Amino acid sequence: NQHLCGSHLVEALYLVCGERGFFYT
Amino acid sequence: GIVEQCCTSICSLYQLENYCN
Amino acid sequence: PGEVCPGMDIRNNLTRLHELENCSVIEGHLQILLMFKTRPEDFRDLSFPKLIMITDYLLLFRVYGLESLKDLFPNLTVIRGSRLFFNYALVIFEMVHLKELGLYNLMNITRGSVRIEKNNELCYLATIDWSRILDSVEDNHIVLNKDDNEECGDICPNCPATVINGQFVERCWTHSHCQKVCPTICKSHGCTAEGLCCHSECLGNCSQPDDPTKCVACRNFYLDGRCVETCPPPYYHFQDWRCVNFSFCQDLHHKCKNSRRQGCHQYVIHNNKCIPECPSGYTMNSSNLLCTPCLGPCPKVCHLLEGEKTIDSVTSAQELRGCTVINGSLIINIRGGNNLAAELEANLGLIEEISGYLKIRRSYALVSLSFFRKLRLIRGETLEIGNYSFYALDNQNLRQLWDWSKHNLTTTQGKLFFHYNPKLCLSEIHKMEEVSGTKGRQERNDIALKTNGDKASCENELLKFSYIRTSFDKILLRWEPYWPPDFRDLLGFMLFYKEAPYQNVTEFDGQDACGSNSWTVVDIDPPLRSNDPKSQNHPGWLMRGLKPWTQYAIFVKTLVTFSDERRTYGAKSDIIYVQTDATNPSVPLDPISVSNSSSQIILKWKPPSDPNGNITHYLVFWERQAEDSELFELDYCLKGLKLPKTDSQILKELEESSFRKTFEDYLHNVVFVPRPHRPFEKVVNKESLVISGLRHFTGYRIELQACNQDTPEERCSVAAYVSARTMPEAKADDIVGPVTHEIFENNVVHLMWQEPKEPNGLIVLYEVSYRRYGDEELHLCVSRKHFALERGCRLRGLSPGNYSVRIRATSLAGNGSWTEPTYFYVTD
Amino acid sequence: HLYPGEVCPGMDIRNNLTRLHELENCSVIEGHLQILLMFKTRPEDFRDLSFPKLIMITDYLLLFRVYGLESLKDLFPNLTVIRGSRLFFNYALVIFEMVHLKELGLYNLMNITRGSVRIEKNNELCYLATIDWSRILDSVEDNHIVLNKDDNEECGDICPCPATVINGQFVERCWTHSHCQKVCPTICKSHGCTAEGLCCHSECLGNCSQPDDPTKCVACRNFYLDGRCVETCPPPYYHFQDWRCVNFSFCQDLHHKCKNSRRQGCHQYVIHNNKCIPECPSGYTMNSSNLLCTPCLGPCPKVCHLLEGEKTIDSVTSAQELRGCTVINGSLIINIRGGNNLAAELEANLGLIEEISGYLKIRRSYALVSLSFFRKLRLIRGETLEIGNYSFYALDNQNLRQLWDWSKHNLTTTQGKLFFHYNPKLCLSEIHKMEEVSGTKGRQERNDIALKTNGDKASCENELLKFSYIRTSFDKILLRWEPYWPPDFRDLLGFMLFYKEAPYQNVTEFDGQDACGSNSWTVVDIDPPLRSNDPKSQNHPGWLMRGLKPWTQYAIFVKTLVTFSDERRTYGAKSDIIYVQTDATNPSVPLDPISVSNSSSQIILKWKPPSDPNGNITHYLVFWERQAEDSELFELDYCLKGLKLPSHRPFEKVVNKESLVISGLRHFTGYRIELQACNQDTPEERCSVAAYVSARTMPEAKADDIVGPVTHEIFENNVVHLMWQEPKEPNGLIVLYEVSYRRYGDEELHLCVSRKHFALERGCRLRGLSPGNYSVRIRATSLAGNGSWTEPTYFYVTD
DNA sequence: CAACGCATGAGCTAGATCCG
Repeated sequence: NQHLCGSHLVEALYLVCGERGFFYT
Repeated sequence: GIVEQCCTSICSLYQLENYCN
Repeated sequence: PGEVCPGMDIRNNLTRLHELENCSVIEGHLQILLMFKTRPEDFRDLSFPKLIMITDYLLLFRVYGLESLKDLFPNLTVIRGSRLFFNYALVIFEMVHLKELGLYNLMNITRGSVRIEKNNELCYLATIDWSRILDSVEDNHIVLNKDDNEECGDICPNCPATVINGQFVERCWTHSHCQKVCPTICKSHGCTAEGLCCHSECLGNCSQPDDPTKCVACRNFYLDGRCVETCPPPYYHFQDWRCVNFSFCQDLHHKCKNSRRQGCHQYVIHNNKCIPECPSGYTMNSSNLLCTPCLGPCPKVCHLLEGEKTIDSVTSAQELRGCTVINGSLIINIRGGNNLAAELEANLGLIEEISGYLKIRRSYALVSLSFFRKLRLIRGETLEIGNYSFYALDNQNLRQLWDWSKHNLTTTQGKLFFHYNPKLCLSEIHKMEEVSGTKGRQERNDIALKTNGDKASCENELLKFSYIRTSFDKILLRWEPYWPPDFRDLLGFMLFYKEAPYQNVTEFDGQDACGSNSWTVVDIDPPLRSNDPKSQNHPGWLMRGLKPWTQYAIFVKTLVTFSDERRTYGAKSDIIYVQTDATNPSVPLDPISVSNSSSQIILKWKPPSDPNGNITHYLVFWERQAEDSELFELDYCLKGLKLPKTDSQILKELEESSFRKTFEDYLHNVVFVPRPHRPFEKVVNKESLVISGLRHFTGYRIELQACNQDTPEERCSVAAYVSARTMPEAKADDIVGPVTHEIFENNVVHLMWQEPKEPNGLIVLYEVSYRRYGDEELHLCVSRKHFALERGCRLRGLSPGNYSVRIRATSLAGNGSWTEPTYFYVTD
Repeated sequence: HLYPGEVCPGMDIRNNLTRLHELENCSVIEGHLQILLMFKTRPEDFRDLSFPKLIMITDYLLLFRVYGLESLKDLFPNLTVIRGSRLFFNYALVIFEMVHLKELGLYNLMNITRGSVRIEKNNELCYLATIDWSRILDSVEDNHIVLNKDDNEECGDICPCPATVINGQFVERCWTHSHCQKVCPTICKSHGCTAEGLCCHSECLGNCSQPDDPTKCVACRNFYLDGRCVETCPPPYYHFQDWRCVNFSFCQDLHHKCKNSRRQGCHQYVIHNNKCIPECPSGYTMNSSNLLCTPCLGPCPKVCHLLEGEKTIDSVTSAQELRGCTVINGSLIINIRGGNNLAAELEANLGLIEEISGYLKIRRSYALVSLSFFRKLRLIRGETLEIGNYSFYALDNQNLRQLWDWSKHNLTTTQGKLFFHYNPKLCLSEIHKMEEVSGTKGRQERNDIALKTNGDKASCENELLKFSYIRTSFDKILLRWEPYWPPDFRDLLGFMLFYKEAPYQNVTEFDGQDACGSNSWTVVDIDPPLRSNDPKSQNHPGWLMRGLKPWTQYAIFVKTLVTFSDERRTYGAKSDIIYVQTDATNPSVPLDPISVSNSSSQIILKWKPPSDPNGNITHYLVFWERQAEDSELFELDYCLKGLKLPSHRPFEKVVNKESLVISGLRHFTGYRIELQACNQDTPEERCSVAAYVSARTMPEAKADDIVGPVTHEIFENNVVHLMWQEPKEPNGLIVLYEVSYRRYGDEELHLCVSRKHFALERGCRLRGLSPGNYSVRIRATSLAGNGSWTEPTYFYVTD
């Protein structure tokens, strides 16, 4: 749908980042 | 702000690849 | 005499009686009432001795100190009575100091009844013969006077008398005037002083006999100092007592076409009489004031009060009942009341045209202006200041102006005004100028762009129904899932349904109240979403409370919240008509069955309550119920015969959904950081049946079926049960043949006979009657069991000699006939 | 010991378990502690991870989207207080969207000091209706526990724990399957508690090791110093983060690290008033070397340099950062969504704002009640403005009521133009006094601040109207109020009067809401007073009420209705609500009267009070009257077709009863009785219409029975005479005498005799019987029933 | 000069200081 907000945002972002890990300062 | 550049408009996969290192 | 003058209505002063200085025949009604501060010394110098014939009535209601009427109205002769007061033509109620009635000269009150009450010093009421004054005597009401207890010595003078109810009392009005009577050869024209009768046209007194020019009260019609029975052309009848020409009836129509306050009665010419209004199905032509009949819907015509009339509630709308064409402006301000469903469409559902300018100022209870259902035009001759003709402010719930598919509005001049109408959308006030045509004669109207659309939506998408399945009593409704682009915003769905007679139901109609609705609103929670094109994500709802073979209307309406830019979304499906299936019907109600012959039954029933389809036919079985065999064992000659989602709940439930959206919108914002068998009969389309070919007096049992579809392996209902009897034949109970006697020596005799070969039901008793001619009779009941055991009857206790013996057999119907007198004789 | 571990700064744990190992021996976490975003984690490896010595966490605790935590009692067994200096969207513990949490398990938690808890969105969580939150954290309404597995009562919920009675039911409160919580007697509230109920030292929370010892406590309260608890620690030491006390050497050397600003999160801690405070507050400057605070020359404000030009106040996490700053160099929005009540905490941190150099904006805020928490606003300088040239601004504030108390507040906005829209409980009077005291006087728009949509749902008027004369009757009640005139004699559509029922004096005030409802007070319109041209006239207006019930209380108030205008006057007028009671009227009929017969003298009778009493019922009134039997039952022969078998005025002023006994009257006779209810009695006795019952008592046994020898007399014509006595009193009326005679072998043959034949034969005569010795047995039957026989007496003739 | 006589009480004739 390419309008990624709501509860799908935390799931769709995981599959594109499945091994690197999330980023923080 | 992820909820203002991927909810008020469309965002590309070049943009939300920045969030993961 | 004098001149005619209209009717007075005087109260609390005496200075208003000066206007009868020259009146002679006061057409209208004179009523003198409620004068309190008047002593009897104020009524001595007051007299109207030339008032002669008043037409409507008279009324004297609580005057004080009126000593007698013989000096106020001393020359009344005729009162007519066209318009009456409680159907009474002369009302004397509750005076004091009233000694004598004293209206000594009135002769023929035409129509009504006199009502004299409760005036505690009045006698000379018993000596007034109302048999020959008013023609319809039986409705007068003379109670609670001074003369319940007879105390006052009403002696009167030399004056003639008659009889009324067996008493030969004398007749007198006062102590110095007595009731004038005329002998019965000249009934109603009235006599002169010596007893000749007057002309054949006059009422009451006449001055000179056999001259119709000079009597004082014409009975039929007055015309120019003469007296005439039917006024010929070129004259016309008016108020059925005098005759005018055409010029005397025309000018006063224009002279009070403008009202001081009311009205005038605008006069028409119609069949030789000036009447106030023509009857139904007749309308005035404005050229020569002639009255012509109708074609189609007739105008009324409804003009209005001072150019503007305001409707606050139903009681304000009652003056505009049935009004078709309105010559002025109009304004609606409705707030509330009770039972507002169909009443605003009832009072003004036949309105045709409006000609001023229309104001929907301050109206809150309405939802739509569809209750101007027959309105075609707002032409607007007079204009609202600001060059307007259509004005609307303070419409907090108005949603729909008019349906531009089933209706065609037009207008010509003026301008429009739509401000502060939030629920009224913008595309629907863009949808009216194609039909009204203000893009023609093109003008710059003033409607603000931001003042409307709030709490409203018009960019809705179209929902398509997906699958439909009907049973005999349930229908499922699943459709395609609608999501706004932010799927947290959709609170849920709203479904609407109602029965429908045809395929013509519109979408927002007939509810039009504050907290009421014609539809049946039902809710359904939204489904879940799994980012999957094929999944279990199609929403659904089950409808249960249905009826067989009905046809409904259904549609889907979303309900979403608002982002903070006044940018809403939503959807609305089409109006889809759904129809159910057929079940077997119920039983035919309350069958009845009367007979009329020896072998016929007729039936009458009702069609069933729920037919559940087009009933093609009925089906009827009849079987025999032979005889109740336990009735065989009773001696019958011993005793006889055995046989709420309120508006505050909407806001607070929508706030809590926007509170849960806000927190998990904040949580993403700080945690992510980017990188830098029996026979049958078949009766069709009827409710009766004449059965034939039956046995007499045998009870039948009848079963009824109502069967709706026949050709594809028919099905129908539980049978309704009823019982019937046939009226028995009279001849079939007589004993066939002479009754045989057998003489034994020991004075018991055998009287045997044969039973009739076709009885009606059963033969239960026998009445045998032996009697010596010249001696008394002793009855004997022969039972069925005794005849069955003995094949006759053994009659004991019989002295010798000849006897006349009568035989009969009592069956369940009645008597048959006696036989011959059975002579068994021995020679003495 | 008290705090045996090492102090330990705040941590974030993401994507693995390897970063969790640096919490090995931490005992207090200043800062916050988050556990976020762990997807590749089986439930089997959290069984061997435990943090025993974690005791108190100062800011908050956030857990969001982890996989494999069945219950928290493996990780955090011993956290007793979470304190809440820095909240997280006004919550101090937030557990949001776990997938495998079964049990809460935080079984040792005692006191949440500042904040609230929000446990949201768990598809497996049970045991949430058994916590008794109102004792743990000191507020109770600000929580939010929805959308869980405990939305239904379906998790089992077995627990083998005081079972407290805080609510109205006897429910039991437990943490997990095998741990029940501790609520001990309530003499000392939060001062700690042992197992056997003995109270601890005053300066403790949670558990205790030994009672009354400030050395071996566990979760200390005010400050901390060298293994003790001191109420105010002495000035060899200073306060720090309101939990410690620390010496001079510590609060100085943190300057030397982040005076070289490698990161702008550090703060140069400077000593002020026995505190180690980061920025010394407004009106003070730091010196060069010695690091104290000295009084300023002139004013020196702490300019509060706001990033990016805007801020959006949402909760006490964002309104925490403006604490103590005085001159905002930007603009503030206010957007508080949902909310129960936030005016208690917004005052103490952003209520010292003096000058603001942008615009305000109060949009979409629901739970605002007044704008009074801004305390020292002096001037909105307004170098910038909004889109459309505005400085102040409002939208959709559904409960705003007051801008500022204008008796003692001054506000000068230099430039810019106001804006008001959709404030359904704000009057135009409070914004027009705003218009005169502000620096702007006549800079408006047309269309200006909205004149229609403000204050629609709340009525508010200023001048009062009093009442002058009230008269009262049993159905009508009359009003008269003193007149009123605006400066325009045409600016009056009249009045409107309201009257409603109220059985008690706690009736509300007029809300002003129009929702087509029953609380619209049944409005009666009043015609306007016609233009009198006279001071004393018939324009002292009143009305008359007609449809009243007697003896009830009504609530009446009166309000005018004028045309609003462009001129800033004629707000109207409105009286205060009073109460008037009408007098009484004749009561109703007594309802459901039953008469029950039990014996030959007692008759009982009951009823109910009437449906419409119309006053306090003083007494009832019962009259009865003896009906006599039918004379047509006196002169008929009664063994033909038909036999009968039925089933001054003495009064009493019965008072405060519902049943009545009447004894001592004649037997089997019928009485007509009538009863009335009756209100006030001694002046002008006024009772209702009566109600009628027919009553019949029960029969007596030995009335119709005859004793004594019957006597037989012998005539020569074999018509034998018989004498007996009629009974002296029967049960109503003797109707037949039944004589029977008997021989040996045959049955008994009987004979009718009634009253006429008994009178005309003087006994009974027997016609034509066989000679010998016949036994005679005699009964009498009345209309009530039968009697017994007599002794069978022999009458004998010999032939 | 401060309830009642010169009515009744929401049944085409007025409307509760509505009339002294």
